[PDB]
Amino acid sequence: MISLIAALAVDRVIGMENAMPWNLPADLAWFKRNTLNKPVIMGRHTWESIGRPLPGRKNIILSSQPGTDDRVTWVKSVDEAIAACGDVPEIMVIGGGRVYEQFLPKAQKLYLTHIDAEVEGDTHFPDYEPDDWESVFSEFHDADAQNSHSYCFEILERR
Ligand SMILES: NC(=O)C1=CN([C@@H]2O[C@H](COP(=O)(O)OP(=O)(O)OC[C@H]3O[C@@H](n4cnc5c(N)ncnc54)[C@H](OP(=O)(O)O)[C@@H]3O)[C@@H](O)[C@H]2O)C=CC1
Ligand SMILES: CN(Cc1cnc2nc(N)nc(N)c2n1)c1ccc(C(=O)N[C@@H](CCC(=O)O)C(=O)O)cc1
Repeated sequence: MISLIAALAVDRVIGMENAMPWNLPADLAWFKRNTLNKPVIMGRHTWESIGRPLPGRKNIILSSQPGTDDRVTWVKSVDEAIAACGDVPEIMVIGGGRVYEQFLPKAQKLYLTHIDAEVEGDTHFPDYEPDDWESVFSEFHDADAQNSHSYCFEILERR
């Protein structure tokens, strides 16, 4: 199965200037929890933001150009990215916006972090029909000294 995992501020904002307009270590800990020991597919801009291989995950980077880090797997198309995951129970697609657009129609599950931040984005999560998805999990958290916004984890499954 293919899953997307993403963090969305108000109005579907996911990015601005190749960064995220928030700083939420709790969301990174949820991201780690839900991606560990699964292959992760990401776009080249996202890979450059991360800056190193994510431990405990096969890291698969989409780019039309030859790879520039021998520690990770580079692929030139959506089908090659999926093939590189081999036979696993769950492939995780971790961004950015261009990659989410391509994989959303193939996905059966969404792991969303809804961040209560009103911030400008240049990159937005794709729209999709809410009736197509069933919410199966929610977990609310208030802001705290390390996470300046409240946020709510949610998992949805395609109906
Ligand atoms: N809030 C969140 O959950 C997340 C937010 N983000 C944010 O998203 C933004 C980045 O998104 P975006 O700019 O869309 O970039 P992406 O990270 O999606 O990377 C885009 C690049 O990936 C490569 N690529 C994508 N699809 C294909 C394909 N089918 N075949 C070949 N190469 C492909 C291309 O690289 P090349 O140019 O080398 O061909 C393309 O330029 C940033 O603001 C980042 O912070 C990122 C991850 C998670
Ligand atoms: C830029 N980027 C992409 C990123 C960031 N937040 C996300 N948040 C969610 N919910 N979903 C994503 N796809 C997502 N992707 C990053 C940047 C750093 C780390 C990272 O350092 N993660 C550590 C965890 C650090 C911590 O646990 O507090 C890990 O091992 O996964 C992950 C993704």
